[PDB]
Amino acid sequence: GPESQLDLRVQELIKLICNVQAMEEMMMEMKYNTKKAPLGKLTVAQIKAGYQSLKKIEDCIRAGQHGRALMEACNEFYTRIPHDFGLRTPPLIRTQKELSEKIQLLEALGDIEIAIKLVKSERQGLEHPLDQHYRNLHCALRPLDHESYEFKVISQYLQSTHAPTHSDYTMTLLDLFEVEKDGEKEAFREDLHNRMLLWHGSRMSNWVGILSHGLRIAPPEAPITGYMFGKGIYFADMSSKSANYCFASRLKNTGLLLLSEVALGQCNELLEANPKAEGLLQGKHSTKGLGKMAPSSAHFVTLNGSTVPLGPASDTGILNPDGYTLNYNEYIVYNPNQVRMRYLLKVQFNFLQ
Ligand SMILES: CNCc1ccc(-c2[nH]c3cc(F)cc4c3c2CCNC4=O)cc1
Repeated sequence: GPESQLDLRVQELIKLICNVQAMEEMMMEMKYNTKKAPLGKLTVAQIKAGYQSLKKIEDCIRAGQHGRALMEACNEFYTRIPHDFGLRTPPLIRTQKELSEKIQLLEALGDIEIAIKLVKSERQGLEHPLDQHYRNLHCALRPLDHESYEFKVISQYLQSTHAPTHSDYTMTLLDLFEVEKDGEKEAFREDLHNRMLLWHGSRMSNWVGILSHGLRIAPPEAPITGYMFGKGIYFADMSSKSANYCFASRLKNTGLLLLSEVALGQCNELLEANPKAEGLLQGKHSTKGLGKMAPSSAHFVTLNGSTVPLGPASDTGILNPDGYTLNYNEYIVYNPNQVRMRYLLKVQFNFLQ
């Protein structure tokens, strides 16, 4: 047929992120019943109806209801968002934690609905299908040389900010791409101080949606208690805190990890979870969940106007007297115009045992 005009490394990335069969397998792993509700029949309306049912579940949880009312709320959720629990009676979502853990399923379904729409796109024999998928992302992806300065600095950031408690794996950088998503530069809050190059990880199934639509905030219908610091976009300064969100496995041990310039401006610093954090900003530009360990000023470098908080991380002196303390920082912005995606890392996860 027509030959691909793409760099082979980009060809490889497209193949990885547009593989729908991998998306089915991953959703099967999350217990979504792809036989009852095939992924090619996912709609936005189904997913929003999903979020609405989770809101009804949140209502029950807030009321302390563990009986028929919660049974029916969960039944409604599981009808709209079919699960496979074997020969068990479907388990109730009884606590805020269980509820919060279910949001990721709806988020993956959202990004898969996007991915399937894109791969099923009309298509013209004029261009190789990889090239057609790439074009449809409206996101430039430029592979960098392993000998480049970029590759050296990012490799150093990846390694030096692998957190000591994320000891289950190491990471190897296999490939690196500069990212330029159409529209992101033009929207970006260049005016804001505290511009940092921060990590964001996600499941393999999500990247067509992320690269084509940008990082997005939860919809209005979603239950607020599902988000530790509210409906924003979350980032780490420690590579492995974000890489944990790739949910790589021993069998699927290749993931993608994103670095983005994040216009934090003035952070509202919090020790503890507060799903209503956004209403606390009062003029501030972002939320910072304070961790016990973080990169220090001493080791920082800049790349294209952004601070790269290279490690090693050291103790921040932070300790919550009145409860739980985050091990590592988290940063949350509540507008996509505080984000510019810059690098996409292809990372191999080297698991223990
Ligand atoms: C569990 N309720 C929904 C939810 C799911 C995931 C996250 C979350 N928190 C993070 C902190 C952080 F430093 C980095 C990341 C995240 C995420 C998911 C997005 N990816 C991150 O790397 C936030 C809320």
